[PDB]
Order: sequence, then structure tokens, then C-alpha cells
Amino acid sequence: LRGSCLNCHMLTCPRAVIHLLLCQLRVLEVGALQAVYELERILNRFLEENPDPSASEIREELEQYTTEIVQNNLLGSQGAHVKNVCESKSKLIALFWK
Amino acid sequence: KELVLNTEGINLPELFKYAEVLDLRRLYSNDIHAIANTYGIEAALRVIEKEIKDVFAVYGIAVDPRHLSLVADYMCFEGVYKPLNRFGIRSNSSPLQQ
Amino acid sequence: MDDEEETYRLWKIRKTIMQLCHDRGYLVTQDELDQTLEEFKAQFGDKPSEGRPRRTDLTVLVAHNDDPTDQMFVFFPEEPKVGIKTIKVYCQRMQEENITRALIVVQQGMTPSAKQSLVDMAPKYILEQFLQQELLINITEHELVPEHVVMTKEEVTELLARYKLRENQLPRIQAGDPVARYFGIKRGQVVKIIRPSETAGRYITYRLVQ
Amino acid sequence: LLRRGAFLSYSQKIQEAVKALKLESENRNGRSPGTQEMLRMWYELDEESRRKYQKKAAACPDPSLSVWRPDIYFASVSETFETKVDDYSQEWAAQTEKSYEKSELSLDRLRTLLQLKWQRSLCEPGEAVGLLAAQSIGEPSTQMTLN
Amino acid sequence: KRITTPYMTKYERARVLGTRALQIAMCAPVMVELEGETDPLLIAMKELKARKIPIIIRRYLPDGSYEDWGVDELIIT
Amino acid sequence: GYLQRCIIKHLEGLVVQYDLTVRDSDGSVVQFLYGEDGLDIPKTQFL
DNA sequence: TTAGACAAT
DNA sequence: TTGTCTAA
Repeated sequence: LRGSCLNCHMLTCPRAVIHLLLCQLRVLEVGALQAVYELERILNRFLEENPDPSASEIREELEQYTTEIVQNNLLGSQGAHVKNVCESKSKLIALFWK
Repeated sequence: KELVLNTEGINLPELFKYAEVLDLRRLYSNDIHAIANTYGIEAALRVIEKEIKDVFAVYGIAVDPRHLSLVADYMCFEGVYKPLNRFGIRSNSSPLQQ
Repeated sequence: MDDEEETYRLWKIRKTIMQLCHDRGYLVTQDELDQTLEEFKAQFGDKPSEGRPRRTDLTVLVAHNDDPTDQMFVFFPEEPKVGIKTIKVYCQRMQEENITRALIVVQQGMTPSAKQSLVDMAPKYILEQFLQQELLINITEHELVPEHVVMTKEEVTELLARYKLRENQLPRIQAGDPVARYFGIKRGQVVKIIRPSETAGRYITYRLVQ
Repeated sequence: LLRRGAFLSYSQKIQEAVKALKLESENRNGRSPGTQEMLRMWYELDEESRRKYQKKAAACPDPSLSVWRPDIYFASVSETFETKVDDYSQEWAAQTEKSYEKSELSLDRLRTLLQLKWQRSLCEPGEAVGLLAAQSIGEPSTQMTLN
Repeated sequence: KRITTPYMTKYERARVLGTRALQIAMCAPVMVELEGETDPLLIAMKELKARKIPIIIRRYLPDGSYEDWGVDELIIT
Repeated sequence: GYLQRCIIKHLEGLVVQYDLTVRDSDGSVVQFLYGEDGLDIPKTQFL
């Protein structure tokens, strides 16, 4: 509630960050962990190419890769009990909370 | 007659200008982070082992090198030099052990 | 005092570069990594006040052993601090002669906007940056530093098929590591680590560059 | 320690007296004209006769217990233990050259005994060595008196 | 294609002799001749030297796979 | 006491697997052979 | 960049 | 009594 708003029910975080975390979290559910640098590489390339709030729902390539990384290794809900996966999943959510 | 600059300070690139006089090939330090940021996590993995051996070897205790190598290969597992405290079990996977 | 004091530094950081290009596969001869600092005074200038060591002409390019198209320049910029301008100056030289890899041997540092444009240039513009300070030692000559060699993907396939192993549950190495920055390794490439152990004689452990 | 490559091992023994000939052309891109001449010789004067890739071996061979694992494959021991076994074989032959005792065993059966006891002394799977390494630095942690 | 240790380890022998000694108790049938003991551990340990314990072991490799070794074919120390 | 308890509970899972690699309680590979050669500490006394 | 807050023997 | 986490 210290990040939200009264009349509009959205938040004060910029849209690039909350797209980056939304794409990184569904990659770490599969437990890819090779793409959590790939997503920040491609969104820095996109935001360098055309910075805009007009990407309201998703960017096309961030959402396209986080669909391809879910489709590849489709049964990857079971390969995500590793230390390194829960490491990044605790670290990124703590970085978004702080 | 192996003369040893047994210093008391921590500056690793301070001594790199004196390469024509010092034998920098067999350099050493107490600090794990200084050699971890200068030489590497594979060269700050053989300093953790030597330092635990020296601390136990002041007091006459002989700890076998397999135990020390196992601890140094556990702590430098993620690529950085992690503790074994409360703030190191957040990397682990099972919450019952946490 | 930059007469002998800079001659020794430039000879040393040329030796660390030409022991780095040989350490990554590039074509370096025996004499190019055994210049006894007299022949370096023969084959370069001496007084930087006279400008006879031309740091705009210390740049060298090498070819790789697998194919001579894969080349790297070793840039020595005169400017102690590097901004957007010198990166855009050098990338004109990179794009005009069709390279993809290059290394910049800065003297003091580089502006964080230029590091952002160095990381985020292009995935087809492979770019690196070394300080003038951390190239007086050649850290792979250290006793505590093992033998690092790169690993091709087929060998990654077989050493994950042996142990019934996934890439999540392998030990890691960061990409800011001075030996992983030394070998210029991107993410995903496993490196092979040959430890001069004292219980055994050698030990092989494998790390993902994460 | 000494560095290795196909081109470097070619250069060392074949081209030093060759580029010791007189050439005084300029540094093309900061590299010596001898090195331009040696890259010329390597690039077109030597094609498919590159036996330097076998003279300089492509690597050292791996340790005997990384390749050919020790639990199945007999006589795959460490390099330190191989050195110890071979030094004791050299010393054992010297003392058994003049020794008026039995000597019921030869060098091969002695080596087979030592390699078998290296294999049988492997830590068996399921050992829980983590607690054994956490007690070895925990039970004399109580004995480290400050004085 | 089974590549693990051909030697039975110590924990293998402990569980095999434990379950086999409980595969002797509760009127369970015995497969060697006995000199007359009442402790089932002696009985189960004499069948180990007999290699008569028929138990198959599923040695769990950490993937989730397993190999089926037989106590008949495992080499005791 | 506390130090030994913490080193215990960060090393409770490192059992040696059948493929002789020291893995944790979830599959995470620490070492490829135990103690960099593979042996045991009690059984290395007469080597 | 630095003071309160939180847990362990 | 440490040592990091959180808020100003």
C-alpha cells in the first residue's frame, strides 16, 4: 500500500521493471536460469531502441521468449528443486520487495 | 633462505609493481575476498582450506584435508564466497530444514 | 618520471596481453611473448614526452587458430577516462574491417554510460575492457589458479549424460571473475578446472559461467 | 608451466634462424615483420602437414579417476598414489635384490595388492560425509582453549 | 548395462540382513540347515555366507533411476 | 555449540551417491569425487 | 551513509 | 556480542 494509489488501482513502479520480473519469474518456475540474464539483456536492448510506456501488457520478445522457455522443457516444474533456482527466486523477489 | 614479506596490510595490486624483486608467483593472503576479487573463486578456494588448516594447526590439531576440501567446495559452490549462517540457508530448497 | 617507469609498464602489459591471446587460441609466436625488454626498446619508442611510443599505434590484431576471420583488436586508448565518444570511435574501426571481438586496455577507467554501451552494444558486438593495473601480473601464472580450458557443447552433453545431471545442479562461476574475464567467457559455456591438489595430483571440476 | 601450441612449437624450432635473416619492413599493425613472415609461412607454406597438432598434444590426458572411474575400473588410482606405488616398487626391487628371506611375491602381485586396496578403500556410497566434515571441525572446536 | 560397485557395501549388508532376519521371524521359512539358534541375526548371517538370500536391491541413482543388483551376485568383503 | 550446529545444518545432506559424486539433498553437485581423490579417511591409514 | 531492529550462544 | 536487515 505504500507503493499503490488511491483512485487508480495501480502502482508507482515503472513498467519495464514489473515486466522484467514477470518474465523472470515464469522462467524460474521451469528452472531454466540461463534466460534470467537473457531477459535483462533483451529488455535493455529494447529500452535502448525504443523507450516507451506504450508496452502496457507485454513486450513482444520478452513474452515470446518466456513462452518459448516454458514450452521448451515443458515438464520443468519438477526440475526446480535445485539450490540455484530457489536462490534466484528468493533474491529477485527480495529485490522487488526492497 | 626464503625471505618472506610478512606484511600486515591488505592491498593486492600494491605489490604488483614490485615484480622484478618479489616472487609474486607464490603470493598469499589471509583475505578470502581480496584474492576472490583478484585471482578468482578457484584461487580463493585454496585459501579457505589453508586458513582453516592453519587455525586448527596452531593448536596442534590435525584436521584431514578431505574435510577441508569438502567445506571449501561447498562454500564456493555458487561462485561467490558464502557464509554458513542464518543468511546462507535462504539459498537452500527444503523449508523444513530452513 | 615516465621514461623507464612507463616503458616497463607498457612492456609488461603488452606481455600480459600477448600471453592472453595465446591463452585463448589466437596466433602468438614465441618471440612475441619473450621480448626481453631490450627488443621492446628496439621495436618501440622510449620517451613518451617525445611520443615515440605511439599508443595510437600500439594496437595489434591477431587471428584465431580455427579460422582467420575471428579476430580481435587490442586497443590501447590514450585517454585515461573513456566515454561514449571513444567507444564510438573504435566501433567505426571494428565495423569497417569486419571483426566481432575486441578488447580495450584502458588506463584508469571508463564512464558507466560507456560501460552500459559496452555491455549493451549488440550480441553480435562482442566487447571487453581491461584495466592497466590488473595486467602487470598475469594471474594464470599464480600457483593457486588452476588450468582453465573452455568446453565445447558436445563434451557438455557427454559429461551431463554420464552423471545423470542437469545444468541447474552444477557448480557456478561468475562472469566478473578475473579468470573468466581473462578467458572472455559468456554465459552457458562450461570451463574445465584442473586443480593441482595435494591428496591427488590433479582434480577436474566443471563450472558453468553464470 | 611452459606454454604450448601448434604455431608456437613450430616457431621455436623452425623459424628463429629463418626470421634472423635481414628484413627491415615496417610493423604492419604493431606486430613484427618476422611475425608477419612466420604467419605467412604458417598460413600458406604449411597446409595439411600440420603435425604440430600431434607434436604439441592437444591436451594432457585427464586424471585416471576422472576418465575411467575408480569403483568399477581396476587400477585407476590417483597420480600421487601411482607415484608412491612406483617409488616403492623401485625401492622394493633394490632391497629384494639382496634379501635372503622368502619373497613369495613379485612386483606385479605387489602392485596388484596395492591397487586393489586403493579400490577397496573407496568411500562407499551413502556415507554421509557432510556430517563427518561438520564434526571434524566441530568436536575439536570445543578443545580450542584460548590460552 | 549396470555400472555401480560390484562390491556390496556395509549399509547394503545391514539392510539385507535386517529384512532377511525379519524374513525369518514370524514363522517365516528358512533355507539353510541350522545348528539350533534362536537369534534370527545369526540365521540371516549364515545365509549371507551361503549366498542364498534372494533379495534384489534397487540402488537409487539421484536422477530417479535404479539398477537391480542381486545379493546372490554381490561380492561381500 | 552454535558454530558446530550451523556447520551441521549446512552440511547435513552431502551424502556420497552411487556415481561417486558428493551431491546435496536435492541433486546439487558439490564434488565429483569425495575429497578430490575419492577415498575415505579411516581406510587411508595404510596407504 | 548510518542508527534502530532482530536472533544466538 | 556479531552481523546483517531496515528505515531516515
